[PDB]
Amino acid sequence: IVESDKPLSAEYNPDHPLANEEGYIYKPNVNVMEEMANMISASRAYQTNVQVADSSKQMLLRTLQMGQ
Amino acid sequence: SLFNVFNVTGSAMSAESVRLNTTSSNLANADSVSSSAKDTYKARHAVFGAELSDTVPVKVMGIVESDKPLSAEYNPDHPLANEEGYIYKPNVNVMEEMANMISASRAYQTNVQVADSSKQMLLRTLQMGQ
Amino acid sequence: MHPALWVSKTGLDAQQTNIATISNNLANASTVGYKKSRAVFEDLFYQNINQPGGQSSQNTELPSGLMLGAGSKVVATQKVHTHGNAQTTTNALDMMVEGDGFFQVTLPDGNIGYTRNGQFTLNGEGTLVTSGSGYPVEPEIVIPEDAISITVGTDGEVSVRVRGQQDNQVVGQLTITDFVNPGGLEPIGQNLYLPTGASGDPQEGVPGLDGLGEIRQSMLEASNVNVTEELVNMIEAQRVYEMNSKVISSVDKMMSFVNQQL
Amino acid sequence: YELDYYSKFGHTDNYGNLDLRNKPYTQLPSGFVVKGNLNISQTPIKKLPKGLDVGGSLEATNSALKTIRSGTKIKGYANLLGSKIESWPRGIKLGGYLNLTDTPLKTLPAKLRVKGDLSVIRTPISALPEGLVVDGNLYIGGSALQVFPDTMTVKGNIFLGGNKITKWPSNLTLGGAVAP
Amino acid sequence: AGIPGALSNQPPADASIPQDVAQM
Amino acid sequence: ALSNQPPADASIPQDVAQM
Amino acid sequence: NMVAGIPGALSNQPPADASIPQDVAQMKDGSV
Amino acid sequence: GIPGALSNQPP
Repeated sequence: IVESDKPLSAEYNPDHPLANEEGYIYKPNVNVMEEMANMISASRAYQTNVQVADSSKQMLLRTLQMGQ
Repeated sequence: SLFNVFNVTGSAMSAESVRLNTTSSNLANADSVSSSAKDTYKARHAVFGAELSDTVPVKVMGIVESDKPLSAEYNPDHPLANEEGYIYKPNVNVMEEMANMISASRAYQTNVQVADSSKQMLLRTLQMGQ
Repeated sequence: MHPALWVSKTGLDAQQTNIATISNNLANASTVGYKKSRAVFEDLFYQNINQPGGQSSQNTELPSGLMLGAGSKVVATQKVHTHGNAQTTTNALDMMVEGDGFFQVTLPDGNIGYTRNGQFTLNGEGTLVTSGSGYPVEPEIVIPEDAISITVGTDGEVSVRVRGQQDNQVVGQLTITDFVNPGGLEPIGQNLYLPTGASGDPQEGVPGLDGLGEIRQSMLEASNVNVTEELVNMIEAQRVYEMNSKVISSVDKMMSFVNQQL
Repeated sequence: YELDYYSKFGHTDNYGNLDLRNKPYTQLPSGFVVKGNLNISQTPIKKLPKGLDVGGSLEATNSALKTIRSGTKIKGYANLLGSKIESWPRGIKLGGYLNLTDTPLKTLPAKLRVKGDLSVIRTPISALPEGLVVDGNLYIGGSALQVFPDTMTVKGNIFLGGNKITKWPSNLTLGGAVAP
Repeated sequence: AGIPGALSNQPPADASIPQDVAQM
Repeated sequence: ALSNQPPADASIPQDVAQM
Repeated sequence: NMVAGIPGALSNQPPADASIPQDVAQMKDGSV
Repeated sequence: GIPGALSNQPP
């Protein structure tokens, strides 16, 4: 697993006790739009390999019926 | 595994619920001069934290109070007025609670999609072998 | 939170402090010797997003050099020490300073407080004290009980009239303190100020020499707040407040469309 | 700088509790009286004023507090978690527990009485004072203590927490149980 | 540990150290 | 987590001194 | 034992708000 | 038996 190189999202909030000298709290560099796309890409690609693996078993089962 | 997603997403569902309840208590105590426990309520915040301990669940590590000074108002005739005559009210900021209300709801609903997405992958993984 | 939500929230928080600053100025529209405060806005930190680090220059106009700010904040409630008008009153103990200079009063905790308000009076012992909390005025000016009139000169030379004796006896002399930076004074309420590091060491002297102001008897200094400026400031601050609310609503609706359509 | 009377007013609640969290105050005036609880957490305060009076509880968690002078009256509890206190003065009138967890505390007053619980968790203290009396639960987990004095009194439970005790008190009456 | 100023949900007693919070 | 005894209820007093 | 009470708005209140009848609040502990 | 329950029959 590799951490993203995007700079942290800075927010001005001189009220959070975990802030800094300039009243900034740095937040994770997580982009919702890219997480939604990864969710779509991961789920579809995962289920595509299910079909290939399931169809691969059928070819093996048909091979056992050779000559019968 | 895909079941770890349920634990990770489920933790966020509870996490965003804690922040929603904290915001609800902030909105309901923005004008409460008095309080049981001999403490003028101060705005509370739920500070999330990644419990690394691949899969990184989110945990609430404790509720933290606001650092802003209490809003002092000159009410000399009030029974809670000090010698100078000022009564103190919580430092609840309405705008941040409304922003927290929106963010907590938006983050809560997008965790439901991930749990739903992982559910379909497990069902298809079970259809293999049938 | 999407960053656009918090950037807009900074504008809402900044304008909220502006309204509170304006509201205090209009509240003290009749306070004698009051100085209006204005809120100063400045932009926040600007961050390079499409770069792993802060690479100097290197195609700022291109998508690699895109920079997004973090919003705005109120940096200081600056005190505007413009000289106010004159209030001619018939009271013999209220006095006014014409120009730069501050009255010095003795605070209960030991240090001396500096005020521009001149509504003074006497206490039971005859010492010249303020007409509010009753703090003594430096230097101590005790009025004899045989005095039938009080005269405060153009340089704080206080004289009394004694029946059976011609010529007025001198009972003391007032002093006014000046500061290099009047805006650095710390307000503590009660029309009082305290000297800070940003103000400077007090500069005492006779009121009328060394560039100091002159003491005017039976006068007061009206507040220098401009009610029209505050109303114009309220109009702009309200509109900016509503505009940033629309952006927050716009971001939320866009985020609602994402997890609902997908 | 230092806290003034006017600055004090801006950090007090309705019932009289002083909140100085993250505030840049270095020293408090002598003979200081607080109506309710006192909070000096995360403060650069290194010394508490003589004649200090607290009508509630003292909160100094994760602060720079180092020295408390004798004669201080505290009605509630004392919470000095994560501070820089190295020794506890004699004669402190404490109406509650004393939490000294994760502090550089080394010495304790002889025959100290704690009306509540006592914590020396993860402290470099080498030995407990003789005649110690604790009315609550005693937590010594993770500390350097390994020998108890000849006589001590604990009215609650005793938690070793991991440290090994070899010399137990000769005269000890326990109202609870001992946990490792 | 983590946050330094977390609260305690137990009612005030002033005699028992709250163990609800991560008191380390 | 789980436990072998029911959790206690929640106290919402108007005065904590009387509990 | 049997545990019971009024659900919803009335019970999700501080006890000071005496919306819940006194005997019904007793049932919320245990019964047999 | 809930003490003091309403009934469902004309008073």
